[PDB]
Amino acid sequence: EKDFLPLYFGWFLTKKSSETLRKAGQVFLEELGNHKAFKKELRHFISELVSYFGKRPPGVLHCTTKFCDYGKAAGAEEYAQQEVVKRSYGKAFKLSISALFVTPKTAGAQVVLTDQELQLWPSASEGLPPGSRAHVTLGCAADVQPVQTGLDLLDILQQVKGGSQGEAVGELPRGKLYSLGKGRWMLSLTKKMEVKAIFTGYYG
Amino acid sequence: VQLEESGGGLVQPGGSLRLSCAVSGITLDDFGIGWFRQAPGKEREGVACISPGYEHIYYADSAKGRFTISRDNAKNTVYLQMNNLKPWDTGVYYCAADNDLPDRLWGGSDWSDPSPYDYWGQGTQVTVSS
Ligand SMILES: [Ca+2]
Ligand SMILES: [Ca+2]
Repeated sequence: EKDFLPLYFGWFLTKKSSETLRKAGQVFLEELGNHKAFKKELRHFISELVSYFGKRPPGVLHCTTKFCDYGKAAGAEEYAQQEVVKRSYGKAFKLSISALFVTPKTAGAQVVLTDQELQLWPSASEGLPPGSRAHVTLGCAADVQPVQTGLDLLDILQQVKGGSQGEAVGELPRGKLYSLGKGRWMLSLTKKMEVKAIFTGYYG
Repeated sequence: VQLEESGGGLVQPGGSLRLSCAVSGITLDDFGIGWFRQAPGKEREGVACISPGYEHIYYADSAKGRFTISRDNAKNTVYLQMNNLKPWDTGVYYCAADNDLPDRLWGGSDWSDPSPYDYWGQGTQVTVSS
């Protein structure tokens, strides 16, 4: 029922998985801030990356599906009355991590959803396949709010799909690093990172 | 539970105004505050926001550098310093309080969406002549 809804739904990574992903994120920043291919393109990133993305989530990482504001968000009730939503509540999932991105605003991870997980998914509003926004925020610039992460990921996918993917500029240990221009960086993983999580609601 | 704005009125272009809300029955340690503007016929559009986590102070691109939001938690009053004001800022500036700041930021909500807020002030009328 509407009034019992959560603030939002999502895949909340397990402690072990959350920490794995948190670790892997900081390595991408440690290795990105020191990659010469990035040090030249600092004019288009700014006027140490871990510190730049100093606003990090304070608990476990999670992949948001539907912001609900306790039933009073747009479409909140309808998402909740879906048979997949009320049945997969409290069930455990295995998300795939596709790439890790870095813009001058936010740093995050991209999620590729299985057809079954996509049943839980509710400008960039156009052209791309569903669930393309699916992510995990790993950091934010001091003055940037986290919802920005979803739109940068879409901005990158409108680019790679656009053809402006741009050839490889750097080889990292976990995958090849690409540079899409306006301070946007992407690490496409040689082996996708499988991360465990639970589908549930966030309360207070 | 009361948010009373104040400090609005007339000002010429380029002038400055400092709005103030006296939050009551709620505390700025638990609630983030959004300052909103409602101009004639437009919809409520967020100008600035301060959450209790202190690293969450945001500004709308229009007022990113002209305005400054702050709090004196001792006086549980929030402030909005507006510099180099233009007629396009004319509007009613309302003050909103939301206990899910910053939590919702990390779960798909935008600070400037006014729907998630929980309590709204009465609005102080601001007007930049011409
Ligand atoms: Ca709170
Ligand atoms: Ca709320």
